[PDB]
Amino acid sequence: AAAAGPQVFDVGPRYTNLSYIGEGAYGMVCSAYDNLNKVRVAIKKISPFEHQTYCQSTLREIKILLRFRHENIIGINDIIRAPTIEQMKDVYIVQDLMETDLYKLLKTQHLSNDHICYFLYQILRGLKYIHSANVLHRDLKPSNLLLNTTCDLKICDFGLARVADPDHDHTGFLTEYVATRWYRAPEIMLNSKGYTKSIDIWSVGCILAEMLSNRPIFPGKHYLDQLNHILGILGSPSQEDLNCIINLKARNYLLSLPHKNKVPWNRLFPNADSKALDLLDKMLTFNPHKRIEVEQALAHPYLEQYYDPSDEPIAEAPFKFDMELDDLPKEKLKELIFEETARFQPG
Ligand SMILES: [Mg+2]
Repeated sequence: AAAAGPQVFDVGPRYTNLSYIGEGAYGMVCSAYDNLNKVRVAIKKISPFEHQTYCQSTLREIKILLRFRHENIIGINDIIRAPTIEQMKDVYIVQDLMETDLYKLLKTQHLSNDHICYFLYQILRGLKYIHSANVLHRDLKPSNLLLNTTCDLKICDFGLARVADPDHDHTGFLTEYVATRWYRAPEIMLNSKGYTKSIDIWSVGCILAEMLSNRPIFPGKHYLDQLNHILGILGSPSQEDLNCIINLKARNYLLSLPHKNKVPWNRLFPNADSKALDLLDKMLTFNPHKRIEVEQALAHPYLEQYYDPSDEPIAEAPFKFDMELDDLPKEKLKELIFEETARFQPG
């Protein structure tokens, strides 16, 4: 009994006065007035129950976001659903209302170096917590970074997040992958399933570049073009880095390419702070084993104004899934979603 651009947005009497914000992957996002806490909030309507992939993403995000507690990671304030599994068609996730996201901001606004530095700090601060829980976000990009009017930044969208599993990271050349193309590390196309923390650091490096110029640094038009873009800037990998790739097919593909020299960062970003470019270089390192880790990045001179490891908290314990969600049907995932959201029922 409350409508927005039809569909139904029925968020009990607690939340009223809706306004469209945008379209999520599984439904509408609206702002609403929270009559209890007397502030406006964001509410995401999720109708995932007709697809198993949607159910997986929904369950991951709920389980992770309820477990995590950090200033730079969006929290779940409330979840609204029907009182029984039979009656539950949609789920509504309530969060703090953020003003915008970095994707929307970068369309029209140039960032000062101070804004770049602070936003990077907050990304990495949140990421340290996520990594400390042994979790990989796996889809870091501007539209998954929420911003408010006072420049607070919160990472959102944990629908592709997994527990880190470096021992099972290896795969064949040109193995298909799910997360957003432009932000994919080179090894994803070569030999990696994206089960190590280094894949997130690559994504942050792409985000830093994009903050510096207001355009994606590696805008590949398709799967293999993405690697072409990356190599066009970094240049040909060294022999040492090629020897680290044991995958014959991936190694021979790289050996087949003409030599390319590195494009210097200060040619690409002539107005950028030199320390920012030095950190960028270390995040956008081809060899994932040599790539900077989150705690080192925080300690980099670029971020010296903000660095304080005692104020960069970690998770109280590693995160673990009870069961593997990929092997679970539509219906069992619905069941788990119901149980995970039970704490918010008057009940
Ligand atoms: Mg998103």
